[PDB]
Amino acid sequence: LALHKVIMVGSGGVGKSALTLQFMYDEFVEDYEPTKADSYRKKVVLDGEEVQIDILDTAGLEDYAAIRDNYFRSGEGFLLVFSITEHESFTATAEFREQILRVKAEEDKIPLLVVGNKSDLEERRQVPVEEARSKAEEWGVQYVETSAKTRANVDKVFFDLMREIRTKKMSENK
Ligand SMILES: Nc1nc2c(ncn2[C@@H]2O[C@H](COP(=O)(O)OP(=O)(O)NP(=O)(O)O)[C@@H](O)[C@H]2O)c(=O)[nH]1
Ligand SMILES: [Mg+2]
Repeated sequence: LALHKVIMVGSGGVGKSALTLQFMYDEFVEDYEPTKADSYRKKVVLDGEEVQIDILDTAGLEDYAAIRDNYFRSGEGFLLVFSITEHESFTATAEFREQILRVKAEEDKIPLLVVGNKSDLEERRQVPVEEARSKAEEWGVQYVETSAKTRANVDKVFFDLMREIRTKKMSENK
């Protein structure tokens, strides 16, 4: 059993928790769960391999001075999630990107995945999907569109992330 910890990193006020709920109950509902140290654990099969997945949502980390870094150093994988309706998200999210390597200066292969919610609004999309893939590709990841309201491809970023870890992280070569 491979216990992989995913950190919902982002700008600071997008909606990472949203994708967090959809992956847990596959249902769009507002309840707001207080976070401080409590994480979510469950078992899911991966191409014929049952591994553990620990999710830990992170609120506005743009408040703490360095306490925020802890949330990133407490996890192996990272998920940079932002919103298309908020051009401020994609920008701030870019800043955190560099912060990820800081907490993992000892590590080499750093698993990451970028995604943009609010995709349910193709008419209110300010950031072109193609433009988001190119910029994000620089970091070494693939960007995808998702809708926390349709819960269609929300789980895609969760499963794909883990797969990237078992392959890239365990590689330590390529
Ligand atoms: N239509 C739509 N609404 C979304 C999506 N993701 C999040 N939302 C909405 O955005 C809001 C979430 O923001 P909020 O809970 O205030 O804060 P947050 O963005 O979770 N981060 P924080 O917990 O730090 O405040 C909710 O109203 C939720 O329904 C999405 O993909 N589509
Ligand atoms: Mg939240």
